[PDB]
Amino acid sequence: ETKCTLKSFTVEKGIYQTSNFRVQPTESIVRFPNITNLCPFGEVFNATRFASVYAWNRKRISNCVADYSVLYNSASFSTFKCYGVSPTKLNDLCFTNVYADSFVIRGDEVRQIAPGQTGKIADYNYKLPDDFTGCVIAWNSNNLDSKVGGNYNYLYRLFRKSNLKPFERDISTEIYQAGSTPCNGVEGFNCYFPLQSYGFQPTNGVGYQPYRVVVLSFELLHAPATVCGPKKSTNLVKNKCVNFNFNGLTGTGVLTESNKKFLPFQQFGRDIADTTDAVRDPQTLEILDITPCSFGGVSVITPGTNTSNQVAVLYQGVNCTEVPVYSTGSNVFQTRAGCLIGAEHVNNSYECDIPIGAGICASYQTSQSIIAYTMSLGAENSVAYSNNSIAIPTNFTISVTTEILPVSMTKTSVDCTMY
Amino acid sequence: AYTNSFTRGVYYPDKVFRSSVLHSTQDLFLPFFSNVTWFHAIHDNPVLPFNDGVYFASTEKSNIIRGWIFGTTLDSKTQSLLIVNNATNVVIKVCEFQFCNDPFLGVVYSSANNCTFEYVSQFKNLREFVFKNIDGYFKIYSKHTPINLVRDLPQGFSALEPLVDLPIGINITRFQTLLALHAYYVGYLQPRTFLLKYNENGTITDAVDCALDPLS
Amino acid sequence: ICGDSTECSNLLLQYGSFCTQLNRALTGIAVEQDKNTQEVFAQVKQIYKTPPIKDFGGFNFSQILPDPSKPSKRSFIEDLLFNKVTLKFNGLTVLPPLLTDEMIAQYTSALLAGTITSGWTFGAGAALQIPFAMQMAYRFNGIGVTQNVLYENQKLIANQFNSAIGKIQDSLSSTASALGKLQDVVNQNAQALNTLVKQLSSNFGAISSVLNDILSRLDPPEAEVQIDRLITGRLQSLQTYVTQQLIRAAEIRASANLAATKMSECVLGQS
Amino acid sequence: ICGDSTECSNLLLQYGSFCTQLNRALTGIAVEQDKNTQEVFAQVKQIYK
Amino acid sequence: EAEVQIDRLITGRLQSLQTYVTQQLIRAAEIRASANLAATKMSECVLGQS
Ligand SMILES: *[C@@H]1O[C@H](CO)[C@@H](O[C@@H]2O[C@H](CO)[C@@H](O[C@@H]3O[C@H](CO)[C@@H](O)[C@H](O)[C@@H]3O)[C@H](O)[C@H]2NC(C)=O)[C@H](O)[C@H]1NC(C)=O
Ligand SMILES: *[C@@H]1O[C@H](CO)[C@@H](O[C@@H]2O[C@H](CO)[C@@H](O)[C@H](O)[C@H]2NC(C)=O)[C@H](O)[C@H]1NC(C)=O
Ligand SMILES: *[C@@H]1O[C@H](CO)[C@@H](O[C@@H]2O[C@H](CO)[C@@H](O)[C@H](O)[C@H]2NC(C)=O)[C@H](O)[C@H]1NC(C)=O
Ligand SMILES: *[C@@H]1O[C@H](CO)[C@@H](O[C@@H]2O[C@H](CO)[C@@H](O)[C@H](O)[C@H]2NC(C)=O)[C@H](O)[C@H]1NC(C)=O
Ligand SMILES: *[C@@H]1O[C@H](CO)[C@@H](O[C@@H]2O[C@H](CO)[C@@H](O)[C@H](O)[C@H]2NC(C)=O)[C@H](O)[C@H]1NC(C)=O
Ligand SMILES: *[C@@H]1O[C@H](CO)[C@@H](O[C@@H]2O[C@H](CO)[C@@H](O)[C@H](O)[C@H]2NC(C)=O)[C@H](O)[C@H]1NC(C)=O
Ligand SMILES: *[C@@H]1O[C@H](CO)[C@@H](O[C@@H]2O[C@H](CO)[C@@H](O)[C@H](O)[C@H]2NC(C)=O)[C@H](O)[C@H]1NC(C)=O
Ligand SMILES: *[C@@H]1O[C@H](CO)[C@@H](O)[C@H](O)[C@H]1NC(C)=O
Ligand SMILES: *[C@@H]1O[C@H](CO)[C@@H](O)[C@H](O)[C@H]1NC(C)=O
Ligand SMILES: *[C@@H]1O[C@H](CO)[C@@H](O)[C@H](O)[C@H]1NC(C)=O
Ligand SMILES: *[C@@H]1O[C@H](CO)[C@@H](O)[C@H](O)[C@H]1NC(C)=O
Repeated sequence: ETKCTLKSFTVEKGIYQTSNFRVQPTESIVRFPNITNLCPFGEVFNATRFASVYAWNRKRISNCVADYSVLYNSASFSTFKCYGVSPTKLNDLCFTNVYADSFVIRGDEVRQIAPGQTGKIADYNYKLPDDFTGCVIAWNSNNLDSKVGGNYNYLYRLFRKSNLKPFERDISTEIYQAGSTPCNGVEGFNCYFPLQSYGFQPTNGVGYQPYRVVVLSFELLHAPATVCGPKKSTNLVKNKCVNFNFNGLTGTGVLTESNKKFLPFQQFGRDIADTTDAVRDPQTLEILDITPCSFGGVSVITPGTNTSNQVAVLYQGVNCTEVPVYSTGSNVFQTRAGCLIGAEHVNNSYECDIPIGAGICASYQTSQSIIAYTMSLGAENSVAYSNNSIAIPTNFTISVTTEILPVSMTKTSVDCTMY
Repeated sequence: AYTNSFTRGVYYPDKVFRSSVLHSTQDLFLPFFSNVTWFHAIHDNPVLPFNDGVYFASTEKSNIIRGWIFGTTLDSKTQSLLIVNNATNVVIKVCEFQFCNDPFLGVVYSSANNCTFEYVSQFKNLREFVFKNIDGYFKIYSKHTPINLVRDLPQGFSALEPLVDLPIGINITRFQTLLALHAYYVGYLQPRTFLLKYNENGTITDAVDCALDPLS
Repeated sequence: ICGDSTECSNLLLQYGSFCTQLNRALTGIAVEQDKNTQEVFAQVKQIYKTPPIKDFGGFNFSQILPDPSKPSKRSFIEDLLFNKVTLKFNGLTVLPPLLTDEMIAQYTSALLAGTITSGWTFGAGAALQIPFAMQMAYRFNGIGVTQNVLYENQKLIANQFNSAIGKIQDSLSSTASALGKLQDVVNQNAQALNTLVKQLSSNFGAISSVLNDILSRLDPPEAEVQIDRLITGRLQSLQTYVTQQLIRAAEIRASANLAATKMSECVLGQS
Repeated sequence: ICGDSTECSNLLLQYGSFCTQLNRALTGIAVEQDKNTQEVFAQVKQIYK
Repeated sequence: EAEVQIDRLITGRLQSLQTYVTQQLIRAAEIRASANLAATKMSECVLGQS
């Protein structure tokens, strides 16, 4: 690696900086707010009574969490369909408001609840606009509605049978003027009687047995969403380099116990430059502290290609209880500037050859090995100072020394258009 | 009647804990040394324009100042907000209610036309509030702890914390207080720059304006 | 400038080999600072020790000499100076100096003991012992005042010296704001690094300053343009920071050279 | 780089905070020049005639 | 589109050249300081006695 970075086939004695290392992340943890109050959906899809098709019940559901997985993965409903979005993703979708329309119809009419459909139900009873529909669910009512004896209790707004000519076999018209009277409309002397009935006889046949149909529509972009689905929950891990979203805000680091105290309305603390430092988890309502995962450049101490072919590896500024040859086997020495492997530590002290940092350096100079020692500031002596003693030299020497100084460098001219 | 607001109206802008840090914020606040329209409504309930949030203060220790009506038409044409107190339950209705000459309430309803949302929640005491409506979110602050720095005037330094927050998404430009059938200040907020000094525990202890004086 | 993102590295690898230039410049200036400290302080080839018993003709050097009581063996003025002035997130690391503080203190103590006991003779060879009064006589001869003056006024000069050193100790202890230059250097370094790390969260004309979201919300055809804008902005900021650091390093080099000249001339001799 | 405009001013503050250190460097240079002149010439305490 | 491509190439090469020029200027200043020191040493220690 040193030869690669330097781009040469030979290297001299010294310390070189080749690359850097970074502790890789681990398993992830995902969190959200603790619990949301469940709306009473069983009063809608599993009520004891329903409404007629010409007076289908409409209700509003909002400001809670909706779990569509339980009603979607349970095969207790005859017909299940959804438009625009796959049902399995409704547990991860957010909407403004939800509208539920419930009624009871015959078995054959269940196919007529869709945008762009036609019929007695579509034109007079349940007018679905030509737009995306949330989800249509239907189930057989022969077990509770018809079998108990309710074979005539449902009425349907067909038409007035008043102002149509024989255009085809079925005399069906859209001119429904009357019907405001709660007595199915009075045509003076009961000339016309709209709102015919259903023959929900259980033994007549499954073709027109009672069927409960509920249609769910969702309000989009009219206001910020208030209803969402059940979100996936997992546990937490400590003292590991972990990536997370942790109830909304992403982050990679190591968790630890914290000492900070929050006011009852904060969410997370920081120090500077939008760097989160402490966070609180809604499920546990506890504060934890975040520390960035360790990293740093590596370095190689080498005595030169000529002398030997062995090197020592120094990791900078990392407590190397877990760094992972020169990964775990070789001898380790923890300094104030990281830790080094491949070189032994002796207690002696000599002159300094290859500087490292924190007052120590490594070489082989005072057997075919690299030793790291604490440098010595020099020799040691004490001069016997006394108030009536002097020392006078008696001989002299003349010495010649050399000093070197640069005074110039090359003159280079570069064109602008040419380059 | 007019009054001078010494140093009132500083609130926690967001939900970020901090410690021993000087932070500069650029938001809507009540400027230092401003004019507050002191009212003495004892034996009036004028309708006042909203204009992007209002500061409110009161010192009555009884059940008289209960509700607030918000809107821009005050008719069944467009939905309006009613926020009334009941001493046991705070009911908030954003449905449509028709005009009212002078409401009488306290322990007015016209109809529930196009009703689409409803919500339910839970030296005297210096009631202080700040009402904001921005990007479809309606925020109400509060401070119910009184500080008697001076008497008959609201002097002292305190911070305000959020209580509720609603995704109503409605356009309101006008409001009106409430009484029953038989001394609350007002202030308007401006887009100012402030410098806040947080304590060691994370509480505001000092504020400085940036558009008041060369020293500032 | 990438924040652990693969496509960011894929885009970045086509801009050239600038990172080698940046790392080379920073390593060069760091090595140069190490050489600066080494050339300023490493002026003696021994470590002398003062005799246990002290009688310097009446002078009193107790406040200047190192104290064995302190574990760091630092004198009183050193403690006052250290207590007077007071000062690794996303790839911004700080390396420790080669010479720890204790070694610097030992160098200063050796220099001071050598200049007390021997005079200026240890700046040209082997240290030669000499009584203190007969050294002050030479230093007075050096400025034109005959040596006859010193020997007849020794007690007065000793009292003057002691009183002056006491007054300067009191002035340093009480009056602050006399150490402006070092505080300014530290503040400049910290402020430059802090503004560099503050620059990270600017929009730079892109859609957002968070890279993971901008990748997760878009597709390559325009995410390429957005990421390119962010990369070029961040690279420009980093280059500006490096240039400023180079200028400051040159200035500090000039100051350190002047200090080395003063230390070599006014301590190991007489100016 | 804007010349009494609003759109340019809005676009400028989005690029970061370069101008702070630009102005800081220029002011430091000016202070240094004043210090240079004063230190070069102010070398006496009294005024002689 | 050739104009766009040449724009990109030109801006890149301009940045590289600017960086090179700045580095050259810094190095020249430092070398000039060293040359002044050498001139002082030569004038003082060779033509006289220190
Ligand atoms: C906020 O104030 C604005 C006034 O600028 C109100 O916006 C207007 O609301 C009406 C409601 O009837 C909109 O008319 C409708 O527009 C839709 C198209 O989305 C159209 O299909 C309908 O037939 C009807 O014409 C009008 O476009 C809209 N104008 C603007 C500029 O948004 C708004 O009502 C106020 N907010 C609330 C919560 O009331
Ligand atoms: C919030 O989540 C927790 C953990 O899933 C639920 O368990 C309670 O946790 C709190 C600590 O936050 C403990 O003091 C309680 O004793 C726990 N309860 C039980 C039964 O073990 C807690 O129920 C959740 N809160 C709500 C309102 O659902
Ligand atoms: C590197 O981290 C280890 C922890 O794995 C440190 O070990 C410490 O050892 C002492 C001795 O028993 C304990 O009292 C400490 O509690 C340990 N530290 C922790 C954080 O648990 C080790 O000291 C660290 N290395 C350096 C140089 O600090
Ligand atoms: C002058 O006298 C001094 C003191 O007696 C000598 O210093 C001692 O020299 C011996 C010779 O080996 C050493 O063993 C002692 O350790 C020295 N004393 C101290 C305190 O270091 C000194 O050597 C004499 N001068 C000469 C030229 O010999
Ligand atoms: C001072 O030292 C020099 C050497 O450094 C001495 O000269 C040496 O003397 C011996 C004995 O006469 C000869 O064998 C050597 O060849 C001489 N050296 C040289 C380089 O010529 C000189 O004697 C010493 N001074 C005194 C007074 O003894
Ligand atoms: C911060 O909050 C604490 C407790 O919420 C306040 O009380 C201090 O609590 C610590 C921890 O027990 C004690 O050591 C202190 O003596 C307490 N202080 C007092 C005045 O009683 C504390 O006052 C708050 N403020 C600060 C600045 O810490
Ligand atoms: C040198 O000066 C120091 C100043 O601290 C003297 O130390 C004080 O000496 C006086 C009287 O000798 C004592 O009362 C003080 O208690 C000493 N200071 C401390 C901190 O203990 C020292 O005595 C002087 N030395 C000489 C030889 O005069
Ligand atoms: C009510 O829920 C139960 C639970 O699965 C289901 O078996 C039953 O069929 C539901 N009732 C109706 C009428 O669908
Ligand atoms: C190694 O050093 C020896 C002694 O200096 C020399 O003769 C030899 O040429 C060197 N070889 C290399 C490859 O540097
Ligand atoms: C330092 O000296 C002690 C004393 O014997 C010894 O045990 C220790 O091994 C020495 N240090 C090293 C690195 O060998
Ligand atoms: C209002 O308060 C009264 C008495 O305090 C109580 O009976 C009533 O239920 C409350 N209103 C609501 C909506 O809870």
